[PDB]
Amino acid sequence: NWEFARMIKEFRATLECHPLTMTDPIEEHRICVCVRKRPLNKQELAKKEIDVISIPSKCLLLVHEPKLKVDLTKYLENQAFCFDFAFDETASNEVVYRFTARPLVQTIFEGGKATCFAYGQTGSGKTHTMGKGIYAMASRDVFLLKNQPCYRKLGLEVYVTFFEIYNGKLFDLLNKKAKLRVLEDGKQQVQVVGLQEHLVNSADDVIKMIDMGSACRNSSRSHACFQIILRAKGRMHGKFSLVDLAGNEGAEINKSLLALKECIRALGQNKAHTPFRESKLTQVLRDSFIGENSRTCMIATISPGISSCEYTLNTLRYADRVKE
Ligand SMILES: Nc1ncnc2c1ncn2[C@@H]1O[C@H](COP(=O)(O)OP(=O)(O)O)[C@@H](O)[C@H]1O
Ligand SMILES: [Mg+2]
Repeated sequence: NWEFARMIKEFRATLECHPLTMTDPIEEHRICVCVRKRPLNKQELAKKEIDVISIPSKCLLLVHEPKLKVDLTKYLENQAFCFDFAFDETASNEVVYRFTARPLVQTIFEGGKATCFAYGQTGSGKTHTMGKGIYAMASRDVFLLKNQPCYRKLGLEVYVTFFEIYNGKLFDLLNKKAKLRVLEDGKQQVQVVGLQEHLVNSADDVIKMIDMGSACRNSSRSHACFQIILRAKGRMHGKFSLVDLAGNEGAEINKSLLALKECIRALGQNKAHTPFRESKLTQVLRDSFIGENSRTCMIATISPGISSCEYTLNTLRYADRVKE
């Protein structure tokens, strides 16, 4: 694809770039939508994959889409997408976390609900981002916040869960992949019956849990959900749910992802009710899509190679419609 690479180089040599750094200020969003470009791996560089993604600013991602005219003239359809944050291949997990999940950790101490989702094709970087990862960094900061004088008063304990969702069925990853069941009552309250919450006193305990759990969980065909639950005297104070979604590149997965978008869209419009029932994922998280102090972030992970271009565009089109 020598000519497409040449055109991409000419575009990049003229593009003056000012991407995100950590001295950009943390932003407080109800709905935060971001994109994360991973680097080409050694195998992609070996197969001579072209990088078709540029990030000229904090908010802007460009796709250099290779196109053919009817007369077989090669050109680039350079497509732009605008997000709350765009993270390039130099952004570490710590930098991503700062602008996404980290500002939502306080939310659960104010008695709110927080969610964080990684979304994109298999091989994009969802598990790398969540599972070092955002689960561990959130857990760390939860234990720093609850040792502070303000919140050390409240008598808070920290509990955790870790489950996967495959083909509309929930499996407990901390209790031997037991097939739990999700039930809803007349007041639209949802409970995952048989899901045990595990008490934890340190972030090191949680990392042992995530490692225990990850060993259990193709994991590209399932959702994995790790929850941090704050309880005040056994009474729930706050909850953070963090989800490594199934790869979006079949019919169960697609309806699940579509369901999630609609629930996030409803949260965005501060609606009293959302269409939570349309997948198991959204049913289990129903509580996180409603309320005054409910907040969410989604990280759309992308593979930058020319051969993934159509999957990249699908991911970006979806992420584009998550926040209005
Ligand atoms: N930002 C990144 N920097 C370096 N390597 C990455 C990055 N994102 C993903 N990878 C690596 O690429 C491979 C695929 O990532 P993974 O997290 O398993 O993808 P997914 O969960 O979306 O299928 C892994 O070996 C992973 O560690
Ligand atoms: Mg994965």
